[PDB]
Amino acid sequence: EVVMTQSPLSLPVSLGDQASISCRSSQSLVHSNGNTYLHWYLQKPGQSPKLLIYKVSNRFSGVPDRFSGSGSGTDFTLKISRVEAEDLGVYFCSQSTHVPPLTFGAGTKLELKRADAAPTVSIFPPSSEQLTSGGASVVCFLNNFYPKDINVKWKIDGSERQNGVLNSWTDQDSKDSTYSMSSTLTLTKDEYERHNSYTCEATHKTSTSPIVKSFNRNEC
Amino acid sequence: EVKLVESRGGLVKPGGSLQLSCAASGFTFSGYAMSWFRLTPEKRLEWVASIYNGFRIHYLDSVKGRFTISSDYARNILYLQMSTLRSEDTAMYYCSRGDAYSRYFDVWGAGTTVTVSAAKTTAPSVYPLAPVCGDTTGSSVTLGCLVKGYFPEPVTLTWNSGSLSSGVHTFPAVLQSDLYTLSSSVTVTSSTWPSQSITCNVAHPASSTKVDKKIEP
Ligand SMILES: N[C@]1(C(=O)c2ccccc2)[C@@H]2CC[C@@H](C2)[C@H]1c1ccccc1
Ligand SMILES: [O-]
Repeated sequence: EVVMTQSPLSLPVSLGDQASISCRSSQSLVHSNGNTYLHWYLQKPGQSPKLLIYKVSNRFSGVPDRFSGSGSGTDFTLKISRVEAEDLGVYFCSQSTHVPPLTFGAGTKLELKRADAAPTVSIFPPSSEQLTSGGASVVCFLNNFYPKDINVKWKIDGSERQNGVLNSWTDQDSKDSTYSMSSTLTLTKDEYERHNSYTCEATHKTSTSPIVKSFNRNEC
Repeated sequence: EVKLVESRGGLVKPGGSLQLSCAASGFTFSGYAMSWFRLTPEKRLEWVASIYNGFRIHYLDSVKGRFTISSDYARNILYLQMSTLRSEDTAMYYCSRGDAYSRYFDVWGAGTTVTVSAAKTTAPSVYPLAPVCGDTTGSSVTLGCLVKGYFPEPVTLTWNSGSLSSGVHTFPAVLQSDLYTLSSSVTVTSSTWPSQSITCNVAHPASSTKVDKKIEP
């Protein structure tokens, strides 16, 4: 199995900018027949993959000339001369020289750049309704931040809590280009009533120290 | 035009079986390496299998002995018989025609959802998320809605029956205890709430349920 490594995993650009995506294989993709079966595909949300470039540098019919491919052997590059909104999505390189199996890179998400933005953090205690059912989920939203990289940490009575945390992230907002995150700490009602201080902390490049939000159960 | 018409996907229990198919429209399989691919929940694009001219048949290791790819070159219909289905098989499947000469895939069928789970249809519990004391202040306030323990996807969620569309963030569902859980937040000026009402509306077609939850202090 040939492993395809793409870099970067995320490529933020501004409309009108040039974009360059790299793909490298664990072995030369030059077939014994002389051809190099390296191709580039683009997949948008809720859509099937679309062929852009085949055999390294052959642009497929209908594909704008803004896209061009190059490279040889083990290293390849997909270039976009002038990024347009329609180009946003996930780009995958694929090799079909050494098969089976056909393999693809993990993909490079082309996204938009914008000014940095600190996340707005909000914490929420378990609801009366959920508690009546025996469950206790504490929710924390980290909204409208940029860049997309962020980390959340939960603490119960001051101590770090890793178990029972589930996270979800939105795709880049189509209107303001920011990102948002939802983190939920689920415990049993029993465990929730055993402690009192609940905290969620966000670490983001817009602050040296984490943004902290907390509450005490017995206060509601 | 030229396209691939995909069949419906489906929900199956582990160890179960299911067959997907795609009909050619505007072309013939003759000369092409008809194949199946899948986008996993983790968002990785994987090749599953291919069949070229009846005998050149190939499979991804993980599915050898469970999935069978076949083709009706007379009717021009591609099949993927999935048996001994595992949870890891859950994904969006696509059929595509591969050029045997250049080895690329130009025509693709629309994605077909296949879910492997033991779960049974379950309506979600909708919990209101009210701000903690001392945070209902500020120029703006954020309210939330937790939609927990439903199956299968999806659910549709709105705020104030759609009147509140701006400042909303409804997150992708995640699995936990084999059931889905999703959340949504809405931010409004501190003036609006609580004096004015804010309600979370959740529809789950699979169970014919529609739940509304008012966010109260
Ligand atoms: N070996 C082939 C095949 O069917 C194939 C398909 C998938 C995996 C391994 C092999 C046949 C002969 C030339 C073409 C068609 C090639 C091929 C490779 C990769 C993609 C498309 C077609
Ligand atoms: O083959």
